[PDB]
Amino acid sequence: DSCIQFTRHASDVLLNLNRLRSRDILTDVVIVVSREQFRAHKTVLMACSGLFYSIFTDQLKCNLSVINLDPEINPEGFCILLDFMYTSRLNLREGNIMAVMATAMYLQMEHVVDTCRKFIKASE
Amino acid sequence: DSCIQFTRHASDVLLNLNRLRSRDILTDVVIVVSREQFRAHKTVLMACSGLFYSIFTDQLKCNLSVINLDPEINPEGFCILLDFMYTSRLNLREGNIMAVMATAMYLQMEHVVDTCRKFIKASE
Amino acid sequence: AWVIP
Amino acid sequence: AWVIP
Amino acid sequence: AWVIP
Amino acid sequence: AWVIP
Repeated sequence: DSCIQFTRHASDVLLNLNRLRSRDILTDVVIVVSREQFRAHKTVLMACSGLFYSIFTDQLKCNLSVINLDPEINPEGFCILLDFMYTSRLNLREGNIMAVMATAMYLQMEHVVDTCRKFIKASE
Repeated sequence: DSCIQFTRHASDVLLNLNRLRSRDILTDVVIVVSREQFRAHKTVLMACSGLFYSIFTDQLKCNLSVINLDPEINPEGFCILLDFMYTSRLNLREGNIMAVMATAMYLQMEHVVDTCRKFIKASE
Repeated sequence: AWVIP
Repeated sequence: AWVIP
Repeated sequence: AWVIP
Repeated sequence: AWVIP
């Protein structure tokens, strides 16, 4: 109502969360993707992905410190999506779009799937 | 470089973090302010406040599930600042500006202190 | 986009 | 920054 | 939404 | 605003 807003707040919060991840501060889960490990914060994963939201709201899976993804998942595809979760920037290229799209479908990140479909249709 | 950006990403992440707080999902700390308790996520507090960043990077304080603030701190002032951390909106009013400013000085949130000083100087 | 319930 | 939301 | 940063 | 080191 009588609220004022700090424009850069949400992006500053995101940048600071990424610095915590980068420095391994308060990370509480290891995501394993075909023998490669990625440290992260469960709250950030839940806040970006429908799959991680369903995993960490489960009464048993919420307690796990290690989550293994389907080994057919591309770790570069996962890494591109994890970087997007922590920064808002999606490094989408001709050489990775198919892997990024398949990973976003798996992670239930519809906005990413949508942009991938648009970039593919523009190329065809 | 070849990155695309989802404009609403950071604000969607923040809104989802606030929904997790509201539903008490993965909250990992209780902030006590003159016998009133506020549940939160340590990572969000660290990402917004210099004081919480110093507390939760300390090798002993990082393990505490309860943090007591100075009892002279105003809980409404704290609540306004916690709501700002989780939403980007600061409910700054004539009746609370002095308490909000003192709380922001204590929490080391310089951008909030700055806007308070500007609103006070405009009134004088 | 993803919005939590 | 500060703006009117 | 998607934009050029 | 606050930017973490």
